[PDB]
Amino acid sequence: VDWRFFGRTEPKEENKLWFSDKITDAYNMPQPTFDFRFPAGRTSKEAEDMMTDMCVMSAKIGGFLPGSLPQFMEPGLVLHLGGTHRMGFDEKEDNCCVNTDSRV
Amino acid sequence: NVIQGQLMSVSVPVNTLVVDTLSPTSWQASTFFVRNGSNPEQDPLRNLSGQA
Amino acid sequence: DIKYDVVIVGSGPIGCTYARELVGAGYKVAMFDIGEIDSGLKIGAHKKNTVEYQKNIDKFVNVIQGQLMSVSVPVNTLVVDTLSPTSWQASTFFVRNGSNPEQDPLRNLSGQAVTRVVGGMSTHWTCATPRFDREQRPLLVKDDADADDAEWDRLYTKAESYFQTGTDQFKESIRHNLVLNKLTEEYKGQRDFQQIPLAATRRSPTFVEWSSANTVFDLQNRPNTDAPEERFNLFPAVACERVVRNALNSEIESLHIHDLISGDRFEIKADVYVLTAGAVHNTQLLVNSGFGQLGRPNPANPPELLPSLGSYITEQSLVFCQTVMSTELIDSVKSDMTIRGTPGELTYSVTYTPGASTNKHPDWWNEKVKNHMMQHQEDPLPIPFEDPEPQVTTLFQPSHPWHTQIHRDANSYGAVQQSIDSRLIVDWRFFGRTEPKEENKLWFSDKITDAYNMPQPTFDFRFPAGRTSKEAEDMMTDMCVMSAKIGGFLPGSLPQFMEPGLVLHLGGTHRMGFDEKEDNCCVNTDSRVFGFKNLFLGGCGNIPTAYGANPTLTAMSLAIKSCEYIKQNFTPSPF
Amino acid sequence: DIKYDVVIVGSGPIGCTYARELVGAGYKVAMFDIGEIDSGLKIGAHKKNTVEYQKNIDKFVNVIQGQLMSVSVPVNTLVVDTLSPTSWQASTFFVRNGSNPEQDPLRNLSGQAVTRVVGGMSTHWTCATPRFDREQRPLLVKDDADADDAEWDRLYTKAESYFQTGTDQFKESIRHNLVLNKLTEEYKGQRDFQQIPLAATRRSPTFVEWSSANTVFDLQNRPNTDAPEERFNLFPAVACERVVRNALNSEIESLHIHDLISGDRFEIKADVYVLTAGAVHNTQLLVNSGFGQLGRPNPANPPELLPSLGSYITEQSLVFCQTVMSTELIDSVKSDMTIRGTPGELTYSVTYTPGASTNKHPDWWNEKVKNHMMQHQEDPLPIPFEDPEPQVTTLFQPSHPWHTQIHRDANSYGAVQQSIDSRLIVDWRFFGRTEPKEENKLWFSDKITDAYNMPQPTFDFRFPAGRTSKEAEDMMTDMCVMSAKIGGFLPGSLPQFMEPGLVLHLGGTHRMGFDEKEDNCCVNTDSRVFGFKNLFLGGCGNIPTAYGANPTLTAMSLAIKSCEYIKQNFTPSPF
Ligand SMILES: *Cc1cc2c(cc1C)nc1c(=O)[nH]c(=O)nc-1n2C[C@H](O)[C@H](O)[C@H](O)COP(=O)(O)OP(=O)(O)OC[C@H]1O[C@@H](n2cnc3c(N)ncnc32)[C@H](O)[C@@H]1O
Ligand SMILES: *Cc1cc2c(cc1C)nc1c(=O)[nH]c(=O)nc-1n2C[C@H](O)[C@H](O)[C@H](O)COP(=O)(O)OP(=O)(O)OC[C@H]1O[C@@H](n2cnc3c(N)ncnc32)[C@H](O)[C@@H]1O
Repeated sequence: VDWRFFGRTEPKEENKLWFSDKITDAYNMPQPTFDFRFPAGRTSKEAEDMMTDMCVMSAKIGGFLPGSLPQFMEPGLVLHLGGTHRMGFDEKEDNCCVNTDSRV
Repeated sequence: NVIQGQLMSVSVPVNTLVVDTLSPTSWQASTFFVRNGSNPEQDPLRNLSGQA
Repeated sequence: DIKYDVVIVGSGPIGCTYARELVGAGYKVAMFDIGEIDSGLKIGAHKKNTVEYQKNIDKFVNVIQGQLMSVSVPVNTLVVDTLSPTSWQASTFFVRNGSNPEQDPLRNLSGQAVTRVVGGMSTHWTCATPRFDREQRPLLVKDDADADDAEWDRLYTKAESYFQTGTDQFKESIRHNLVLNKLTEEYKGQRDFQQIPLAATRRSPTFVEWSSANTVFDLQNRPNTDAPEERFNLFPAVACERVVRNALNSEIESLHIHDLISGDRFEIKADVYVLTAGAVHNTQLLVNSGFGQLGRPNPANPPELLPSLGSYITEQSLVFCQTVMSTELIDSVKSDMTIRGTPGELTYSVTYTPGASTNKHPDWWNEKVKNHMMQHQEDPLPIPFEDPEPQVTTLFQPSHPWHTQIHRDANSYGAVQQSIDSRLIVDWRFFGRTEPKEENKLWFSDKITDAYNMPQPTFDFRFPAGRTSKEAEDMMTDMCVMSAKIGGFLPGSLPQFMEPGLVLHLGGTHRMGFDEKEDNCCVNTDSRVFGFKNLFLGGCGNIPTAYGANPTLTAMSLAIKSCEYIKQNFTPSPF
Repeated sequence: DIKYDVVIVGSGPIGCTYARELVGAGYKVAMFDIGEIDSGLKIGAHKKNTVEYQKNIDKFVNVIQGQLMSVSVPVNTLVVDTLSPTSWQASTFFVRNGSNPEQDPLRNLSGQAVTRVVGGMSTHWTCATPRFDREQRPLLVKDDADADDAEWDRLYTKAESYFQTGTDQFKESIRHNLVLNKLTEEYKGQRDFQQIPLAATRRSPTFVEWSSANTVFDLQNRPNTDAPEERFNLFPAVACERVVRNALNSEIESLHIHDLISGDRFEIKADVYVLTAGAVHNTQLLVNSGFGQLGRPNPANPPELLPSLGSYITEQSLVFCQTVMSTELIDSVKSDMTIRGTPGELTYSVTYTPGASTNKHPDWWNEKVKNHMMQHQEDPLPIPFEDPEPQVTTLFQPSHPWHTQIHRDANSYGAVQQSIDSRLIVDWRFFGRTEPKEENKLWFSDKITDAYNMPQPTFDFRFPAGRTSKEAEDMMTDMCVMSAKIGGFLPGSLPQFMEPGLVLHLGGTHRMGFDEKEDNCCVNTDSRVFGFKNLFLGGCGNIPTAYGANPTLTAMSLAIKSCEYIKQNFTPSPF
């Protein structure tokens, strides 16, 4: 049995996706670059509590499979990235790019 | 395998693994230069390396 | 000579317990070890007591691996199908490379190993010497817990003296504190945390004299200048092969030995015979001497002599991981500091106020941190470089019936784990207790022989399925829950059960009880083999209970008691 | 005392060469080692000379690894990005875990390591002691090859005596034969194959006394019963830190030592000072004493004193693989047998005709094979279980300028390689010669310090690009071609270059020649430091040529010559 637990990440202004003005990708488009760390208070506390919860819960069903021991996966392997062009009601107040009709 | 085959990494930092068992005749790097489509902008320690 | 008062087989810490007590009481003692002197001029000492190991501690893992020889290796069934067509290629999984064809690979203690050197495993051990609580502890007196308690307290106190056990050697460690203080805060006062009791004496802020067999007894031949009235001879590179029983099985009449240098075989006569060859090798020697039953067990023919020998074996479940210290704990180190500027720059400053009461830490700590931070501005951690390692435990209790060690063992890191600063890394080892079950056995082949031409050991073992297994998995969970309080797992050192028997805490192979039949056992509470006037067994093989704490101190305590019996019942020869 | 005739720094086989010669000639000798006594009661002996290692030989790889401490480890730049979010995580690749920030990871000898124990590396070495042919050999006499030849033959013969070198210890090995005899057939008579010259004496069909420092000199303090007129003291756990130069750089005036047990520092006076701390540590001691240049090299400021010190360093390229013996070679073992029936069945028979001339093998061989095949019908190979290992070489020659070893080292097999019967496995190690080049350097940090608070060693090394590199790759090909004659590669042990400096054959760090300036060198042919009356260096650091054979016998031979000079030029103190 496979166990995947997915945590929630606080949005923080410092966590960014930006694009090089000189390096280009395979389609000759500006190269994407990340500047990301999981936030340090709630997000991180929850992430480690979530690991513990997986350990506690999974033990109810059986022991770990050798070779598939509890671990955090490579950041972003989950492919659930959000907030890169985020929605809110007010561009300035809610620090956002699209409104609730997804209109820029 | 089908999944892995269509996940192309977003941002791969410059590689800094030391390969020091090359044969003496083989061309050997003097620096960790930009190779194999890596992104020199990328801090390897502030990445989403798994993003694809 | 060919005649001694006492002969002791094995120069481990248990054999040395016998030598200490009996040599000191005036007996003419010989000790034989199959292994050789190889710890320096202190015979049987800890091999980690060199300046070079303590300056390069992770290299010691290699010394340990080098003297752990697997007990029973099943026939290998890995398929190598990328040989060149010209290379000779097997048609079957035949017996190769010293493997044991008797061994079921699925009912093994594959991790079990033995150490054949003067001082035994005490030349490499971790030196943890906790006492067992009543729940884990063999009864020495029945129907009187107070008398039982009093006897164990006396014996344990003596054994702690012999081993130089202490709980203070790591008290000025930042990391030790950081860990202990965090954990004790988190358990509602219901789990006490203390320093691991360690058989060791600190000589300096960077050197620890770890104890060993040599601490217990120096293994020098006597008479000597320092002990001119004592009589002791150690004979290394001598395989002890068989004790000779009389017809009544009331006495041992000689010990057959094989000198491995000369090749010659002798017989040695003693008044008293003590076997302290280890939990495996005691059993092997006895079975090669007609005790129990040689060959694959067969219920349709139970042994007449010592029927419980090699049955009811216990080995502990062991779980392990490492962690990387949390950001919050690392920031806590430097909580009392005012920090201005950026490291490496002209304006950077780190200060604290001596003797202040808003401060979380005492001055010794804050000075160490301040000085490290100001003198090593290239270094991003507040922990001094030479900070001693953590040595933390919450001992076995009824509500959490496992032993815990939260510490640092000498470790071999993969290159990527050498990526993480060692100051951040903490090792977690939790040790479970195993119910004794008749079906769990150590037996010896009647046809296959080991490297010393002795009957090949074979295990038939599974962890019991109810309590033992339930607890083992609860213990894994407990490690996961507890470790998360200190930091996340270190990649490459994720939570796992270790190979069965890698823990090397095997017990019960020649177990103790009050009554041979009623308690399914081989030795009595004086460690005397039932029926025999003059044969005694020492070691963890004696321990008949399910225990999770490290067993050696307990084995030593039983040996002290056995030595008292010998002192009460055998007269030494005149000097 | 604080005054001796001779002081020797290092108790390796080279320091012991000095002790043997000088103690025997009546000098009052002190020897210091930073490491401690740890081979048993034979001080500085080979650690593989226990019964237990020779019955469990692959475990010895661990003893070796345990006493190889890396010289220079670059800052680690592996990315660990699977830490838990709570764990403290680096923002940079900072200096961790004793790494050397001076070190370019791409111009290193990462495999280089040192051994700090009494007897040095000779407590673990493989004991191969070939002579160098003229092509590899330093000149001791110029313009007279006959006189040069005669001097080397004398010195090598003496050194072979000291080490107990022999070429006969493996002659009754089936595997040794199988290999050697096949290869010699295949090279048109143009490459001779012989046994590797080994510093060892066989004591039985299953025990070999490997030589070491202890063989050369027993390291016991003198006077003693056996040498009542000799004067020798060994002081372990003493770091030698600096020799003190006079103003003229014509004499050494004292040696600063640091007792690592007590912590105390002393100065020792001698008439003669010999440094035999190894190729790395000789250099370190000299640089910490004002020889050469401390810090990162700078051509705009060449050292006045010993400008070639730490330049022109050589280390050998090493290629390795293992093979699995061919089916044809295995069938050849049993070529003289008539075999009828199937193993394990009533009718099965294996016979040969004693003394017959159609037979490929002699009777000793055919009896061994027949008896193995008939007594072990469960076993599918014709090779006896205890057959000694192969020990084959074709020595360096102009047409193939590399040393070769075709043998068995103690090996740690992956579980899948433990799949293959050890009788089938042969190790191949080919060692190339490296041109000395000024740009190839060993230097010492002016700010970073090692574990003994001595200037941190740093390498700036690449294998030269023309001859050295061409030969190294030709040598790889030669191993591939030659090994295929015996069998295919063992999966997991495919042909490869080993980590630079893992071979531990470093030379030229304090090199010998006739003229300091003309020959870019530090010591003369008496191993005397130019300019200094009373300072001598011993070891492989002296060897100034490109060599592929194992260097120690050559270093020993130079030390014998140096000892002759001391005997000719210094009077021992009266006893
Ligand atoms: C290996 C090890 C052990 C260890 C440990 C960590 C490691 C890696 N950490 C421990 C700890 O922290 N606390 C503790 O209580 N135990 C720990 N251990 C295990 C401990 O070392 C052993 O429990 C203890 O050493 C056992 O003592 P004992 O004296 O009973 O046995 P021994 O040390 O194995 O010595 C036995 C000797 O007998 C010899 N021998 C064996 N067979 C023969 C024969 N046939 N004839 C003659 N002599 C024989 C051995 O050579 C040996 O030296
Ligand atoms: C490790 C090894 C080496 C080896 C080999 C295989 C292995 C795994 N196989 C070899 C072989 O088959 N043939 C051969 O010729 N060489 C092989 N070797 C290498 C060989 O062991 C060495 O070349 C030889 O041991 C070098 O001898 P030397 O006497 O010059 O040096 P050493 O053994 O390294 O001993 C040096 C000693 O000096 C001490 N020391 C170091 N620093 C100090 C300071 N500052 N103060 C005081 N003493 C110091 C060391 O502790 C040491 O013991």
